[PDB]
Amino acid sequence: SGIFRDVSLLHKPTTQISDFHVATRFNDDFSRAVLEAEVQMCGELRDYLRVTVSLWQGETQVASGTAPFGGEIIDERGGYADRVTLRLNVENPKLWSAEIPNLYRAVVELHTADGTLIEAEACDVGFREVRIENGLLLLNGKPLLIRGVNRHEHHPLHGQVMDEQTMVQDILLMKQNNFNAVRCSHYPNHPLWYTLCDRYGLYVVDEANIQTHGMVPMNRLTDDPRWLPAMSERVTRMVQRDRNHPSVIIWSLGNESGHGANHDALYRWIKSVDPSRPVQYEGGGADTTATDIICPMYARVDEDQPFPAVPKWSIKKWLSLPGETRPLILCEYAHAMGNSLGGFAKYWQAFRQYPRLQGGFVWDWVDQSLIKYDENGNPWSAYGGDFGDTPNDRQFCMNGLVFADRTPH
Amino acid sequence: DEANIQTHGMVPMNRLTDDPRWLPAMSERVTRMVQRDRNHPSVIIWSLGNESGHGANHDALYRWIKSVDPSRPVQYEGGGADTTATDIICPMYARVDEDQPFPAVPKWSIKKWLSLPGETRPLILCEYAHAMGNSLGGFAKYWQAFRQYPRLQGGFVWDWVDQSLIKYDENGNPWSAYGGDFGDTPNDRQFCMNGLVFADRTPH
Ligand code: NA
Ligand code: NA
Ligand code: NA
Ligand code: NA
Repeated sequence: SGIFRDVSLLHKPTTQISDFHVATRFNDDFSRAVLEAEVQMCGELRDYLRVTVSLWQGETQVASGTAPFGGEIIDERGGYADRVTLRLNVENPKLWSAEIPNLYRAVVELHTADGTLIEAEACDVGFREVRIENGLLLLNGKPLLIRGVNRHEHHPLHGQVMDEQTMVQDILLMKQNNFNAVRCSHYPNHPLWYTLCDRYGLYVVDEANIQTHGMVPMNRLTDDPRWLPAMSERVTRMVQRDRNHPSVIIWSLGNESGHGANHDALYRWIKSVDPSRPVQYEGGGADTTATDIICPMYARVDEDQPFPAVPKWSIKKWLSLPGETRPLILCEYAHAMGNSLGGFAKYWQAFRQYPRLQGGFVWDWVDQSLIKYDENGNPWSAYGGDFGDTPNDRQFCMNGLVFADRTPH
Repeated sequence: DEANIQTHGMVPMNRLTDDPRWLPAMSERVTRMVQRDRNHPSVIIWSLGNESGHGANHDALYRWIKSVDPSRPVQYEGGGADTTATDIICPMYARVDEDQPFPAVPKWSIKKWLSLPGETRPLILCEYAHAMGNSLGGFAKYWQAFRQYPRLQGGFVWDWVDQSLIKYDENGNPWSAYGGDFGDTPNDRQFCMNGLVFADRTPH
């Protein structure tokens, strides 16, 4: 507990940019793109107010557009007087991917007609399309093979406080070991994480801070309409924050909270506000109406585990169940606890052979051990139960591919 | 129930079946079969023939049966076992786990075949487990997969009975004869004997 992320002060003008959304649409062979930027304002509307959106490739301006406020008519009562949408044509765009993280810079200027700047906001833009077609997750028209890992925010000394150096160290080690994807298990991350994933090139699953694993049954809160407000906030405010990051390719509704009606509602909310990213969620059997991707945890390659209500089928078998058409990407697989990763090769042989088996996220990146000091003041790695907490679950917090200090297993 | 159409020797295999000038002759082999056997409850599936590639004539005759008799699925293996002329993915000698990616007409692993992008059909092998001589090694592997995968709904072994004929030597004692023993040339050795039983119905 505590104040474990940054505290800051921000000064905005009274007349201000209050929100902006960046979209990139493409023609059939990705040789032409349109950058669409919706900008919202707060404060007093004046006829002399303007928004300029410029796009930059390094130091070279590729496009620019200016418009006064006033959106298109949307219903009987007119449109948004406090909004404007700018559209910029981009020929032969340099496309973003984990392989080549090509980035542009979009600059949003709020100003007056005479050219006096009020304020500016900006973001990194990655020209990429994410879609599921014919049962395959495609990035820029090509089927992904997810070499992923789950990564909690953990430091052996500072706990759940994250820093740039630790983040960069993780990304370098991940990419040096042929990972191209990360799952934010199980919450929105420190804001810098996404910036670094944009720039270094990693596919991100951004996950709402909703886990109710201790509930009996697991969906007791998530099927309760009285908990829909609280859950909606955890999903909506995540999307509102992170929607402009190119590295985020998939939204997740949370983790291990069963499957409730609130999941279906919030699944639809995201599909409505952001059609650019698939939505996934594992709860309630990994293949519910709240997920675009079959995303089981610890389903085996060839071996069925036919649990009541929530079976974990063989991943090869799961794909071809009567009526099933979706891609399968394990949200968690290959539990890396201690001397482990036995049978890891069996997954990858299956991933390569089966088009619709598109990889998964290893559990997990780093051991969640903390440093304690003995009678002599010497450091040692401590797990659950070493701090005096009871009931505890012993060494079950250490399931990482790297030690807490980032030394490889 | 399978139409009397096989053009396996053609190069390519669909040379006749894609030729509209052969549609009349092909149509009669399909239509007159349906007209004869359509009241038999034992017949659950119509087949358009065997090893004749995939031509436009198959598509037309597929549709003819569907219009005339909606009560039975239509299958056909030619042209890669999953063409627009078949309701059932019906390969011959597709293996359980091992892909055989031949150009144009691959024989995928049957488990893999089911979940190819956009694929939804049942898979039943029109021919599998070639029982030529000392054979049927790996038969258990098919049956384990059939039982595990709902949409793997079995197959038809090749085949029932050795196609050997009775010849008599100098003493008048009978012996089982195959291709080449009747002076026939060119012949293909003992490839006519792929049966689970001998010609006299004694089990292998
Ligand atoms: Na794959
Ligand atoms: Na754990
Ligand atoms: Na079956
Ligand atoms: Na034969």
